[PDB]
Order: sequence, then structure tokens, then C-alpha cells
Amino acid sequence: ANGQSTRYWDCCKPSCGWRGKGPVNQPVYSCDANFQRIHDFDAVSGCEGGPAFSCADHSPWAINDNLSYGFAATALSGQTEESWCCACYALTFTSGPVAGKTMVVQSTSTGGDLGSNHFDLNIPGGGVGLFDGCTPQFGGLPGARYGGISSRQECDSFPEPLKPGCQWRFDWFQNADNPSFTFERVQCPEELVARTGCRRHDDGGFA
Repeated sequence: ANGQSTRYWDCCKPSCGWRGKGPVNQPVYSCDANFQRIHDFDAVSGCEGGPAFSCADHSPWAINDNLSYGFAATALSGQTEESWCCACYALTFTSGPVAGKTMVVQSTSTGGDLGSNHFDLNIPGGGVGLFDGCTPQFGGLPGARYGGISSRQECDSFPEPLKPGCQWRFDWFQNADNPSFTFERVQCPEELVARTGCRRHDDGGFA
């Protein structure tokens, strides 16, 4: 399948962090303002005035020069949230400085795009976007609302837990601006499920 991407980090509680969003052992962990995992999956989102924010460990990182693992808010053509929450997808970029590189992402939230295959990659400093839970969480992140910061140097002021994801963007990702890609769903590598704690029942069926 074919799709396109954007980048973002609004600190909001992931949409797949709620129970009943898919057939999983448990939903994606949420974290408190201090980036520590929360026991309560029913907790109110920080973007709703609550204490549940997005975990900094749900950040993209390089496996090797051709592959990275990550997370993203997803929207798949004619599908619903129940079919993509915690599901993983191998994306192969078809445009930008990273064309040819691959990135296995696990869908942890839902994007507000319809009639399209869109993956909004979780990238600390990539832009708060529509909502902004980062201001409430710790005073906010720098950068334009959409697109975020423009230089790696800008990551230096971010809270420590968010710096590596912020830097990944200018390194392995080579500051690629919304690259497109082909993709197929795949079994979630254990490293992803280990960060979110969320594994779908039908995952074993995908190789």
C-alpha cells in the first residue's frame, strides 16, 4: 500500500492508550508530566486538563543505517481505530533524503485525516500540531506549531527524555520533510511492544 507522512509531538495521551481501542493485552502506556509510566489507563489526557501525557520513550530510534523503529498517529483509508491500534507497519520511504530506508512503526494514536493512508510520525520537536499538551506538561516546546523546530541545535533546550527522539530527526531521518512511502503491516518487533506494552491479538499472524 501507499501512504504519506507528517511529523508531530503534542505530548497528548495516545488515543490507543485507552482500553477498548483494539484487541490487545493492554493499551499503550501513558506517562505523567515527569515522563514516568502511569498505572491507570483510564487517566485523563493532559490535553484535556488531566495528568496523562505521552511517554518520551515512545520516540523513534535507529537500529542500523537502513532501519529505525518508531511510533505514529495513524489514519488508514476506510478503516477504523480498532484495526490499527498497536499494530505495526513497515514503511519504506519513496521520497526525500531517506528514500529506500525502512522504518517499522507501531500505531499508538489516531490522526484526524480521512480517506487517506497517513502516518504522523512521533518526533519530539516535530511540531505540536492541532493540540498542545506540552505547554501544560512542562511549559511547552519551541518550534512552529506545525513542523516544529528547524535545527538540531534547538533540541538542546528540550527536556532530557525528549532529546534523542528530537535529534534522530536530523540524523537517521536527515530532516526529511513529510516523505511518502509504501507499507505493509508486520508483526511488531519486541522492542516496540516493550516500550508501549501494547500487543494486538492478531499480531502473531503477521511475519
